[PDB]
Amino acid sequence: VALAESGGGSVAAGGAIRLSCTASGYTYSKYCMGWFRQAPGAERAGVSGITTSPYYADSVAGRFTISRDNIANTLYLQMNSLAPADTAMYYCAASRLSCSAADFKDFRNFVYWGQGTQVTSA
Amino acid sequence: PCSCDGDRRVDCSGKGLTAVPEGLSAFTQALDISMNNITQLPEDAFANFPFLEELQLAGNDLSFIHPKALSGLKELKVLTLQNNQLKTVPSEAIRGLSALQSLRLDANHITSVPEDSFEGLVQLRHLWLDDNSLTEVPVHPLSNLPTLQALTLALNKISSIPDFAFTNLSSLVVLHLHNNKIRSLSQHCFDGLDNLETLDLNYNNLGEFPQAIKALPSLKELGFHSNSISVIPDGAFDGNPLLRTIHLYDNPLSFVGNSAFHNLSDLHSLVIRGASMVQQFPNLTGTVHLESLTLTGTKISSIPNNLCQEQKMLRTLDLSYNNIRDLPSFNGCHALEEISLQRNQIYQIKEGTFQGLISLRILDLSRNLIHEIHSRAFATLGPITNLDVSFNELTSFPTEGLNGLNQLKLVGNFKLKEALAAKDFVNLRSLSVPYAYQCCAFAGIIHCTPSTGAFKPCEYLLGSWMIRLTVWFIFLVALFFNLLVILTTFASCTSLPSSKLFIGLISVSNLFMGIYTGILTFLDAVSWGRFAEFGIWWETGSGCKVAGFLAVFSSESAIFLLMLATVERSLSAKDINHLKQFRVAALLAFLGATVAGCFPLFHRGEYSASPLCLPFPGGETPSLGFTVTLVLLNSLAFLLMAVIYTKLYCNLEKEDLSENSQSSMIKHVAWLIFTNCIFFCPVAFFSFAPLITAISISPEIMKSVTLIFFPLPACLNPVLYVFFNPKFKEDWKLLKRRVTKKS
Amino acid sequence: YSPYCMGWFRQAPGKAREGVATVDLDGSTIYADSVKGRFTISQDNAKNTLYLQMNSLKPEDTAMYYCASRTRAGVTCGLNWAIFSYWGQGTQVT
Repeated sequence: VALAESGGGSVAAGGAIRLSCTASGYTYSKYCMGWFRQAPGAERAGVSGITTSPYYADSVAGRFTISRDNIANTLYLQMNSLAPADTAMYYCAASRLSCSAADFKDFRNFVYWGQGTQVTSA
Repeated sequence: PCSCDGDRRVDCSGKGLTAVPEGLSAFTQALDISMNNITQLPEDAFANFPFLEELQLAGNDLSFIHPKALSGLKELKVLTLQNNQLKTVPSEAIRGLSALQSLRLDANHITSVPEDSFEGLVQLRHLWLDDNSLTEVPVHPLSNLPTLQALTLALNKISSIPDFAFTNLSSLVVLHLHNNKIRSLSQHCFDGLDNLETLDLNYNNLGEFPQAIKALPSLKELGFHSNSISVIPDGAFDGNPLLRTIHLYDNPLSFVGNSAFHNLSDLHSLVIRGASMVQQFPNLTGTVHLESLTLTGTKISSIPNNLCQEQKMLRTLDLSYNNIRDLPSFNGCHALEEISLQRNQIYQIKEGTFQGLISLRILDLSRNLIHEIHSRAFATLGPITNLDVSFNELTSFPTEGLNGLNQLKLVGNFKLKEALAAKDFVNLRSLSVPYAYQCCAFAGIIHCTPSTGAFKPCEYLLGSWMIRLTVWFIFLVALFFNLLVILTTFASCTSLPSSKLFIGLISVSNLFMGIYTGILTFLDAVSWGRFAEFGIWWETGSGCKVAGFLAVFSSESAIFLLMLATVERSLSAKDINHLKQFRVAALLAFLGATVAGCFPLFHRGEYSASPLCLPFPGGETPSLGFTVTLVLLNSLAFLLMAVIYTKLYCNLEKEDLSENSQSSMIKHVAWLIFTNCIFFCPVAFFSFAPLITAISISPEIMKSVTLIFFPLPACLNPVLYVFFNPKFKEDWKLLKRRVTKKS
Repeated sequence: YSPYCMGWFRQAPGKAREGVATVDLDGSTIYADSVKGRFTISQDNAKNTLYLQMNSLKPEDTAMYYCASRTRAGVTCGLNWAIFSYWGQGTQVT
């Protein structure tokens, strides 16, 4: 039902940042979550996701960690050693059906969307 | 110890509590306990607080609960107990709470559900039971609950669903059962779920398509994949009209009904992969909301022409690995963006096929039999960015309205030899063209895959003016002095000794090598500044084959005739009757040179590696088909006569060598063989260069010395002979006498 | 008062509570894996007293014990907790 995000901001290149999202409700499936990147003038892309072997994008491989804590129902995404090309708006997406890795490069499948945050890297 | 929110809310996190906290306000509304070490709940633990609304017990290891401990909490709404250590559903201490709303039991190893469980809860709406070790659905406790909305039983060990499992659940909305081991479904298993909207059955072991789904009248989203379903019978989706999403992939589907997908008024996307035997297009009447359509691996041969007259909102289209032969017009479409048609039997393109598609961006037609493309094909097609067409027999490629292109690939079209106009493709970023010389027109930031390096130049064949004049010089004198020496040795009307006829054949072979060099110089002179235009035709034509054959033939005859010359000299000294014997040996060696030269011709692509038509430089990969063999033959022969002449040195003394005219002949032969050795070392070294990974030289350099160090013998052998054998002077006087007698 | 699903339970410090052989109303006691040849259970309904006996006990598995009772009906016997309404205070045996 309701999704909220926290984190973001302005960081010099090579820093470390943690983004935390919380969810409330029961219709969503806790085995399909994702983080989505949007740069102005382009459609949304899927950076990382949890499926049931986490799915990681080509570019962010080796620098991005995604975790879920069902004790308090929270999703964590931690980034380190950022490049300026990472400056964009970030969204948290949750589906209603279980999903595999192949579902993550097409955003239209996901339904529950958050308000989003903004992160810039210099 | 635990902070007070001020709004009747109490929070406890990791403060190491082994018992229920006490002393707090009796008016508190919500209580959270997480990450502590409580293992057992004593009797009447929560009798202190009578106004508790929400209850969290997360992560600690609770194992025993007294039945009377939970009594008195008549207004509790939310109860969460996950990742703890309970082994069975607590049928006791739960019947008291009449007004409970949500119950979460996750990650707890549960195997048995008591019969009287879940009794007395009249308004429970959410119940979560996953990641446990359940083995059979609790039919009676489930029937006890009449007002349940959402049900999740995932990662359990259920094997089969008995009939009439969910009769009494009238207001159930979503059902999750994935990663279980279900293999059989009764025809009346799903009866009564009239208000079910979402159904998830993933990673199960279903072996046949279920039928009970036809009882569901309002099923919105349906998902099954990674199952073992292989056949889709027709009329399957008849019962449920409204279906937004159908999930199916990784199934080994074989046959799909003609009319299976008919009359779905709200389906968004359709994907079918691996369905091999389906050979006729599905009937899509009534489906007018299809954004994406994908059919792969089938045997479809034709496409209906009303397709996107019906599909008014189609966005992408992919059809590959089929037997499509003809393309109907796509004029009606407006929202079509990406088109993929690969591994099909298309052989012609007409103007009208691609007319009217305003917003087409990506077009792919690869690995087909297309040989005719109309000029006006692509003329009024809108802004197109990426176009791929390759591995097809294509003769001429038109260019009309392609100025906006960015990615263009054409590789494998060997029949295409026409140059590409640079002015038309204004914004081209990446090229792929079958021959490297075509990219010389762009002279590139344009990226052309073919290397188009030094070995395949653009403007000058020979490069440096000094190299040009040097080859012109040895060409000429090789020709002139070879003609002079052959005239001296043969025109004389005297008995011909073996050595004299041998050096005559040496002259003939060197003359052949010289006019090979001359033909190369003529080509370079003719094609000054514009070698790119002539390169393709020259390499594809028979001239390159002729030149390469000539060069190879000239180079083997010289080597073999020299070896035969020095054994002729050796045994001539030794007998000091083999003249006719060696004459036919010379003939047999000439024949061997002929066949060695012509052997590569029957192979494919061996003589087209370089514009010089000489395979010994090779290239990126000559992969030593016969280059290693040839250099092996050359080296073994040279070491053989090296051994022969060392034996001659041992046998005959230096004073006799100085005082013997036959030994003067021997000295001349020694000079010849020594020169041949040192002048052939470099080409063998170059051929050995690619074998060693450490050594690398720039194509600039290997081309120059391959050009320079190849034909030198054809030049200095006659010069050496006339400069250092008075035998020539004697024959010159003889021919002068003959000329004076004739005149 | 109402004899139904008498049971006995053993609890070691720091772990869960498991059951030992229990007898129902009609006899036919369900018997745990470690009790055959070790313990004997009897029950008289004249006074509603149940007796247990120890034979050749080993030094380990000596912990607190409990007896459990139930007055309701409608659930099969399974020698499992969370089904008995009434619990005893228990006793330590070692």
